[PDB]
Amino acid sequence: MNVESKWLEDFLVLAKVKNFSQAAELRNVTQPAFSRRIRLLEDTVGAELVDRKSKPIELTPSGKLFRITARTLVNQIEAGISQISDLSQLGGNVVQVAAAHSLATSLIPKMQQAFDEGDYKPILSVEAIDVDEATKELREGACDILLAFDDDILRLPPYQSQLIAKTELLPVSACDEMGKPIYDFISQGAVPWLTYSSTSYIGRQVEIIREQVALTPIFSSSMTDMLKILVLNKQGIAWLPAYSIQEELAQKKVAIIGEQSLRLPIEYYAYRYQARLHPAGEKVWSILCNLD
Amino acid sequence: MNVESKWLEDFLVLAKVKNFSQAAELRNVTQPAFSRRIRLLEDTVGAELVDRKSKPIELTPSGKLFRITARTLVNQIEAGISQISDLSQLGGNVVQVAAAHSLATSLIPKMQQAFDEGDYKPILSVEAIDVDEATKELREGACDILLAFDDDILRLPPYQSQLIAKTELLPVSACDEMGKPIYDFISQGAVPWLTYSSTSYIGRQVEIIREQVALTPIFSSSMTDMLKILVLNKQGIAWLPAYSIQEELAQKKVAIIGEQSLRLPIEYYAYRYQARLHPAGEKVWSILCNLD
Amino acid sequence: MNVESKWLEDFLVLAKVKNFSQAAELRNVTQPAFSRRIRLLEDTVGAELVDRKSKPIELTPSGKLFRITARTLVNQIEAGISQISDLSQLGGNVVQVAAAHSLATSLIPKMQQAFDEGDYKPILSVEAIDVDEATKELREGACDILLAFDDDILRLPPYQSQLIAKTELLPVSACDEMGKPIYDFISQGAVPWLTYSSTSYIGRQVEIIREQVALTPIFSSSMTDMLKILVLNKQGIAWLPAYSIQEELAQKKVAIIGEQSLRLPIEYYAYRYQARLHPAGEKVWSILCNLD
Amino acid sequence: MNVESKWLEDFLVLAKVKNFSQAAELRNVTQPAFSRRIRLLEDTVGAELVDRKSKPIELTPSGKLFRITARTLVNQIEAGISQISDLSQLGGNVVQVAAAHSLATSLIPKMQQAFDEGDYKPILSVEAIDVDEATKELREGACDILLAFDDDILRLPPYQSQLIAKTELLPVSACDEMGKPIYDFISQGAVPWLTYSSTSYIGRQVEIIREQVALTPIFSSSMTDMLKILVLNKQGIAWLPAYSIQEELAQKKVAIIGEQSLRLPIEYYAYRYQARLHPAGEKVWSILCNLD
Repeated sequence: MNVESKWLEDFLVLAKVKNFSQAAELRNVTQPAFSRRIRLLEDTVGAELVDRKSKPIELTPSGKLFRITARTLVNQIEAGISQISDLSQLGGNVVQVAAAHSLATSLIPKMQQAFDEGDYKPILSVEAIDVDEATKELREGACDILLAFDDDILRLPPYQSQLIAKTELLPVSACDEMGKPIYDFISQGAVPWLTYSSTSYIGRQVEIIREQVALTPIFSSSMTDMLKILVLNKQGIAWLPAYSIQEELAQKKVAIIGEQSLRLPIEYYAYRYQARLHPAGEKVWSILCNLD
Repeated sequence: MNVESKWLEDFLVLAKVKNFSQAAELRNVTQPAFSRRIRLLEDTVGAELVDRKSKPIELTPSGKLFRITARTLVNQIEAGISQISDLSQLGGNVVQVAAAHSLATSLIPKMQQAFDEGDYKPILSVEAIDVDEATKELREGACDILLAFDDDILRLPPYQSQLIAKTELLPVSACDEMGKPIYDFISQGAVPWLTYSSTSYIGRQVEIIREQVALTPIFSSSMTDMLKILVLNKQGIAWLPAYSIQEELAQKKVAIIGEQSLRLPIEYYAYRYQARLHPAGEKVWSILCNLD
Repeated sequence: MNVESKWLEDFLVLAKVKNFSQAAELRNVTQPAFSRRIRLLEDTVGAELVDRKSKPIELTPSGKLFRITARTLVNQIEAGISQISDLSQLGGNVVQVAAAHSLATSLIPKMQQAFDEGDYKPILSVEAIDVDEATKELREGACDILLAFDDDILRLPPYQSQLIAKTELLPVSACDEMGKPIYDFISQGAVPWLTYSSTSYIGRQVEIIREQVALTPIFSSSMTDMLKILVLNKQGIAWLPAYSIQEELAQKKVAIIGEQSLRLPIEYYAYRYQARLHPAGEKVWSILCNLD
Repeated sequence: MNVESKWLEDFLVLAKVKNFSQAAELRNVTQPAFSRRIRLLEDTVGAELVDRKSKPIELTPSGKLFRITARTLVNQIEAGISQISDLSQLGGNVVQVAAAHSLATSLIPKMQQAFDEGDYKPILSVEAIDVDEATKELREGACDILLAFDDDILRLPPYQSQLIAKTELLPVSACDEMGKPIYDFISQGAVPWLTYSSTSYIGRQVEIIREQVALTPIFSSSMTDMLKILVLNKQGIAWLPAYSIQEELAQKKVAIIGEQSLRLPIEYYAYRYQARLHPAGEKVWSILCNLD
């Protein structure tokens, strides 16, 4: 059998207005066309859904029960289409990537420039990682690949992992026009500190050397680019990933201000759960595994 | 837009068999016609659902989600039509009543013989209450009248309530052939107790006097019919509604034990949400409001 | 470490009333005891949760964040205890059985009388089957065993099934004092029919012989005891399970009113999902598999 | 009652190892002390949690559910304490701000230098908005102020809103070394388009003029930082907020394309729920209300 979706809207409008002419005007169709479409729906369902002898027009019991059916059907259509709107606009080659913000901004330009033309060319859809739900999001298929720091769960089965890179958090401070750091670690007093939350991977790395440094937290944020901006504004010092300050480190805007003992090793991976992605997803995974 | 469940079944069969020819054969249509229906669904939804560039035919990222969407839509359509088959058979005077099992078995035989004759006489369609969902069903129109116990939400607006009756739960036990209660509350020996769920309405009445008597819960069930049967089998005492043990009390099969304080007052109502029902529904409502 | 649950309520009351004396009076403890318990909570958490210099007393930021923690903790405690209230009252030998109403009322007396005394004596907790969610309820562990009619899904893996019995639905009618049926099938006119919904197993069985019988539906209900009551009240005829009318069939209250072709074969099973239940559950399962 | 998480950890370890001696050893307590703690938890909750009559020790029906309950409680306790560690370190003048990433990076450096001195100076703790949960966080007190875009729920009561600014999204593309925009809207050739999620606030602004220009979505991301980076890499055009491309426009790295109609007006606000915050919170609010 078959059911036409516009008939559901027709029946809902008719049940609400209780008038064939008004419901036809609301549905942008002529009155006989609306009547005939209502009768087509009634034949398709197999019962009279509208009492013909009632003025104003009322619904039969079967129509009362089919109101709920039509409402749930329209709502399900609208939801299953809204959830596919963004994926359909990007095409069948869309690859959903959740990522840490800095990892995204650092790696995705190279991945995008590494794409070859063709019918299976990957179209990236990148979203900020949900630090609390990224694992379940990877398990349920809401994203294909996850660019994230070292994680004892994501790196092990049932998930697949590829070590993308291993860099270091550098304690850095702004500089004057002579290239000399504004804040040091040679003083009896502490230094204005732009910290992460300990609830984050980078914060867990920073808290290892927390005892041997004099710090005074004046700003907290897990957004490492926020801390980088506040470092550039001479507000304080911060442990920043090496891949995110290369421009400012080459120039004399920022300087490392610690012993080699304060450089904190970090490493970031690409994680996946599905043993088999669509061809675009597998090409993205291969490009990640081969990012030089 | 206008979606046809034809296309939904087509897409489900295609995602199952991973082959346009096999799916077309299983749908009793020619391969070009099946391809046209699939492309029509794709153009309607605005999404490429299948990847034709691969063998076997896999799904797109949008296709994987829309498969779930379409399966849900098809199941809902089938369920709604199967529901409407039954409700149409009864007629236009059908009144859908969700009722507590005991209240149903006690009251509906009285309501049926109170029905006058004529083509406005109601045809009752009675089903057991979904307690977690009967309020929603009453608001949606899935049932016309609700025969239930005292409820703080259903008694108040936006629902109409009518106190049908105010009776009492009696702690009873079976009797021997001479009429003597086998179990009683004058002993240290813990009495075998047939209890309700302490989350149901009746359990929440026995909970107020439980710390007053000594009982060992040996059996639990929300079905007062079940507890009554087990009482008559000399398995233990139970608080049964007075309206369900009238003949057993009159025939000395069961006996009330304890003091007057152990009799627990309960009230039961008829609830509705629609301000104006069909004539048979209003007839059922008026009979409920004038019942004894 | 350790956290005391009463301290959470103490902190909530204190945050709401902003006064140590009022919060102590609300918590039924003296003022110094409440102050000391608040300080114990503050030491346990590791931060001052209350500003001491504010009048009225206000919370530190850490207290603002710990409000949510304490609220979620109290709510989780209350929910995980309410869900275990009925199971704890029955003891560690409770066996959760979902069942069809007639199957429950017919089988559970025998199962209850078949129990041997001992430390692993089963305590039954029986609830009416959720026709829409009984399968998932059996999968998630909300019930241990399911007494239900023939089901193509529950009878097959991953579920275990044991055919309890095979009986027949009999089309039955009330009788006069001579033992003769009031309604027959020998007439050109139809007979008042007390039907189930086709949405039920018994209704699906009845609809097989629907063509060869003249019927006029005057009442609908899936509760077979409701239809049985209405049969006893000379309202109509109904297909009733043989196990539920044995008393009325032995006496002359009810009579079968059809050819052998109208007797509809049905069979009911015990279903389970867990490969290993607690000892009481396994004893109940064995008694079911050995119910003669 | 009074529950201690000591007992919860005890019960979890016992349900894991299925042995009282091993669980007692893993808890650094003697076996009698561990047994006493387990029985104390059982008496508190009012439920037998373990079956001591079997080897190895299994769980009771109540114990299986209370294991999940206790694991949830322990995880919530640990999370709350770890949260409070960070928030205590900052001080009493910490202001928790959930902000859209672009708004954060644009506004917070301005707010930081606008802070006056004194022991009432705020310490900002800024985190990216959980759009599906920021309203709930603001109502619960998880954050003090919300730097977000125009929202129909947050702008109206029971929340306080202040229009911080009214700017516009500009369709921009990268330039060559001479300052000429590489991509433009005067051609049939579909322009590579770096789009937002059409469910985000900014995507819902580009959706109103999408059917006016011809674009091919080659990349998707809700992070306007990511889209800006990909624009500067000559990958395509994008609608970027004016406040995020000021220097790139001034340095002719990017260029605005299209007509005035393609500039899309957007507004961003600061939201709050509490009527009276701590002095640092009110200072942050007043700075937000007087910002330019």
